[PDB]
Amino acid sequence: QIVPDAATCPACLAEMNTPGERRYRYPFINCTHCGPRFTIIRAMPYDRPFTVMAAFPLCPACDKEYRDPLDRRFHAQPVACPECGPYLEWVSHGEHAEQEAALQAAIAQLKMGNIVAIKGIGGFHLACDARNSNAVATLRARKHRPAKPLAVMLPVADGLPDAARQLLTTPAAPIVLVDKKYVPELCDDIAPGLNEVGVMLPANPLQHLLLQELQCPLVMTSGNLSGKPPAISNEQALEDLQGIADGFLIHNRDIVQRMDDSVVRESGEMLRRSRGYVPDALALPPGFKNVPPVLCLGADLKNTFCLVRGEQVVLSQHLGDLSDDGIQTQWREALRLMQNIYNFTPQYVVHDAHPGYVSCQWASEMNLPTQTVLHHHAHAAACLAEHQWPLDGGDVIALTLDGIGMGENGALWGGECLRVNYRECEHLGGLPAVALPGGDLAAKQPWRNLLAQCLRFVPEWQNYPETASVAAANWSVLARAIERGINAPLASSCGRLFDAVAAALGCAPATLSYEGEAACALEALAASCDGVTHPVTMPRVDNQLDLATFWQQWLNWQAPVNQRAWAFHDALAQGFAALMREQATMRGITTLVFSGGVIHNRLLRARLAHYLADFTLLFPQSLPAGDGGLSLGQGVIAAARWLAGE
Ligand SMILES: Nc1ncnc2c1ncn2[C@@H]1O[C@H](COP(=O)(O)O)[C@@H](O)[C@H]1O
Ligand SMILES: [Mg+2]
Ligand SMILES: [Zn+2]
Ligand SMILES: [Zn+2]
Ligand SMILES: [Zn+2]
Repeated sequence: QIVPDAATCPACLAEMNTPGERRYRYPFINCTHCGPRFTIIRAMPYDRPFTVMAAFPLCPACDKEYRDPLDRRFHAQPVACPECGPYLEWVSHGEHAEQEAALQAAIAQLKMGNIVAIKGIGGFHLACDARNSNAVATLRARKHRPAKPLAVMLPVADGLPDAARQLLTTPAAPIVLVDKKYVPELCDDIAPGLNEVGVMLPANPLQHLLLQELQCPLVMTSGNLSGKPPAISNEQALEDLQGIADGFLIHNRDIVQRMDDSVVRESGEMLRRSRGYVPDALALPPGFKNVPPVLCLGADLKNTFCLVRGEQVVLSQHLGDLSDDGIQTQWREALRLMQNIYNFTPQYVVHDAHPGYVSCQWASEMNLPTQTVLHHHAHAAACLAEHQWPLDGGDVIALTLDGIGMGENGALWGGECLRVNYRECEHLGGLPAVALPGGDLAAKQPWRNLLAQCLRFVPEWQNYPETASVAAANWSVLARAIERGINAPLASSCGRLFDAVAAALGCAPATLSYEGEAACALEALAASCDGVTHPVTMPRVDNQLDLATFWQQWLNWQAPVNQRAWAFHDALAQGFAALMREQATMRGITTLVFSGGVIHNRLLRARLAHYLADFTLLFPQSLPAGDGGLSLGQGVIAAARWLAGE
């Protein structure tokens, strides 16, 4: 079996740390229970000849160990030592070093407050002292990343909650999101405006060596140029990262698969499923058997593909935004190795119903019969599947909350109540559809959504303090284009509604630097409120939420900003709850499903569960609520359609 790449084991950590051992401070030590797996396989099977480690024939000393049955290194494919293995290299503006000398140069740079690019398991990282405000601001400036939170590597898990330390110390060694109150050493530029910080432990030997030496928290963010995939070769690192890093700690062991760090919450919730989980297969739900090989292309953002066959499914690693420059290459190498590993040959392809998608283009190039699944249908089905809902389980009411996904008849959805099973998706109601002014700009400039909401629902909106920056502009040009439907399509988007409220509270920059920035900011503000008595509501009118009443109560309910943000979450949860209750109860349905990237909001989840405690509630947990889980939803719907003989 090939298993995920795994965190350095305590045995290897002790060997690396003991003077006189052959692998004393060898940054490439591993054995049978730890080290890189998926990321070092060129083709099958898992044997030195077909890994990256065929380029390093074992010296006589390591040869003895490979043979020995009692040795912890019986058939450790990588193995090797400082005599025959890869070795570290350092490169920096007319400096070069190697081995221990290279390590020590990197350490000194990090101590000086500089930024170093470090070769990891599934790509490169950019690192600096997370306590040093100038270094972090310098890293942000050079990377053009003014706000998106930075991951941080801690030398030990001391002082973190039990749940976080448990998760951090697993062989997967994910980044775990933790209240930043627990980590006061970090500067404010790590996760500015947010309540959580993603922390991680050293999980390869080079990281261990570094942290033992530095004894402090280090930024440890992806070594990518913005709008580009992480570099996996030395050459690409050195080219992409030359204007960002002050030095490079690299090495001559190739990486053959891109494999980002995984991200989970301390709660257990999966956010990004990569290193340490891939390529583990998942069992399909009861009733799903003898399924033909289907390739599911997933979503254009936060992409994963899925391979469905027999009674199992295997997701790819996080591949990111499919319009990034060079991502198709990484996607295709992932699919090549994944097909090799599972001896998998697709007979069918499933992709999203949106004809504008990149993924949809790639499907047409395949020469297999193709089929289409509605975005939000796939979100709901991926949740049902994670909960092992049987093939013949019966209908649920689903709430699918995200930015924008294409719905029935070309509509733009993102705030929908649906009747769902594995074959059918009936649209029942949800948020009203409201223009996206300036098209793609509406996701980058929250105020555009406040304007759209105000022109639809808010009499005399120019008189409220919270619309002041919009009201003072020449907004009528844009209002005229909205009215005429010029690059102003309607979308029933939960994401855009959060953006309109964050624009009204001033809690995000006027123009965002990352997708969902304003929504995260608004959730972070709300989360600082313990709960408040307030009069804001979102009443049901027929099958839609009455936003005119929401806005009038919300704009006129003065309160500390954190209470205003909490009241929005509570009112939204209560309005969708009333909708889903009406719809489920009058259909004899007892189970509700929640999915879509907005369902990553923990406060909304808490409020929905509070209001809907009279139902069985299904929320995502081990796959992401967002687009990273979409390929699995497409897979089970394709499977169910086939199993029904359609
Ligand atoms: N904490 C949050 N609260 C509300 N909305 C969010 C949150 N995080 C992400 N979103 C929205 O959901 C979208 C991602 O959904 P998806 O495309 O399903 O992965 C983002 O672009 C945001 O518009
Ligand atoms: Mg602490
Ligand atoms: Zn080991
Ligand atoms: Zn050796
Ligand atoms: Zn989505």
